[PDB]
Amino acid sequence: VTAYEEIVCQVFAAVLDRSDVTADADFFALGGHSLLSLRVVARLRALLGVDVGVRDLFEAPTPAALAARLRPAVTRRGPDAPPVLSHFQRGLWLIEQVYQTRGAYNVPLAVHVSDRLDLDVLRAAVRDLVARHEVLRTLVRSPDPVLLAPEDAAVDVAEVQAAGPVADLLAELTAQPFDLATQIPLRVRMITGEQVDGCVLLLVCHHIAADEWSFAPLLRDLDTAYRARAAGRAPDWEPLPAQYSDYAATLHDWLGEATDPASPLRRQLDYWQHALQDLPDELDLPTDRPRPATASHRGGLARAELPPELVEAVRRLAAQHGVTVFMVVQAAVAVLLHRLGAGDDIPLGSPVADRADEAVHDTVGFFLNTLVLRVNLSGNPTFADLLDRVRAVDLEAFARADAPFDAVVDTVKPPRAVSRHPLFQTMVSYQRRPSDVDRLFGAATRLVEVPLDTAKFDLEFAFIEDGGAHIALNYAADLFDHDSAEQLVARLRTVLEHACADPCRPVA
Repeated sequence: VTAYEEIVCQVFAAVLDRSDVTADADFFALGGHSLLSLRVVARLRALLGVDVGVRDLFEAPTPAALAARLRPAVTRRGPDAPPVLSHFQRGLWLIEQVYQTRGAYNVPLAVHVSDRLDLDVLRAAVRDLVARHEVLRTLVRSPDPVLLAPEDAAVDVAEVQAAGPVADLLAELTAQPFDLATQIPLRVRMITGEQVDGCVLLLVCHHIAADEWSFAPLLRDLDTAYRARAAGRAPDWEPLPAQYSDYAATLHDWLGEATDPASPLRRQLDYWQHALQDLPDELDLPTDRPRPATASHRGGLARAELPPELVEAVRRLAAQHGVTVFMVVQAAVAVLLHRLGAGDDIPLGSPVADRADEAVHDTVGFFLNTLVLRVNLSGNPTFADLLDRVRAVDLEAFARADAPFDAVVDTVKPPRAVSRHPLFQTMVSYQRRPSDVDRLFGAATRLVEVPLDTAKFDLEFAFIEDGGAHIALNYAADLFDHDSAEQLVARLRTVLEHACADPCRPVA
């Protein structure tokens, strides 16, 4: 869970009075010592409500380490070990089989590059990337993993010439489906054209092989392999501390079986069964059309730019109430739907990354569980009151983040409908794009956002830091017109504006 990491950072930075704290910054290197250690432990005790001590600080002086301190370490299995599908990957494979997603779970990463890359060097570099990360050459067959050896994994790398505008082309290449029984879950396109200075490099991953936290290692490693291959040599790499299958086997073994009352799995599922009791089938939201018989997963994206002024105010509001920025955005989305008539009980899906282990904290794979964060707005709370409720709900949730969402759906046994995502139809996420990707491949580079043509849910609000920030509302076109979505995302910024200005007013 990344929210512990970010709260620890928030606390280091306040007590050391330093704006430069990062997940890997040593408390003592930053100018901390025994005396100041007591102020960190105090503040963490009040915020996280968990028994933290100077012990934990001493043993774990980096926010990442400290966060993970709050289950066996991943063990690198042998060279002859077979691949293991995590249950996260089984859930992704399942949603595709049962709900027919048509590209919606393809994840794009597009980089503008000031030079036209060399396609044969690029192809060599993508083979190295795939050779290094086993998840990128694991097929899935009706569900059984099949690990291609590096020799048999035919990477898909090609140049595409843009006649029409580039951004719509990006969204098109992104939506093209994978057949995971026969194709590796990675597609690479270099887009060139008379309207394109250099090229745009598009990586498309099937979600089964990559979450958004994989962008940094993907680009790091591709850049390394590209520059080595352009000099005629293999990249100089120390093997990965763990392959995704290593993580999956460790996670499966620690979770145990749902029939074992002392297993983490059954214990977490019992929590969720009580926590999701009497859940609404769906929120009463303002759609333009009724929910159709089958979901098309067609969608659009409405962006709400945020003035750096508001970005800074939101950060301050979060720090002053001891919450993460994500919890502010989640509170505000709950308010927004509340004001639209959804009621007092707002279930919001939210992805949580299981990347605490240092062996996988920075590696390519899918590590996101999906949690239902049940926000209660009863009794005319102020926004500050709501931030306290949200913090309490989230921390309770983050402590049971390992029960796979499909097992929670099975435990809760909600009314099902192929056109409606179960247990929640609105998701809230906070995302941070990679830093230091401005001079990749020996060129000048910048990430380019891809305008999605698909959607996963009724609504997905994402607070996206570029690494300034913006809000992206990915909406189901079946349900909403684009202008209705532009209005919703504008109204979310208004809720945030008002919350920074006066958090003490009621949310009604």
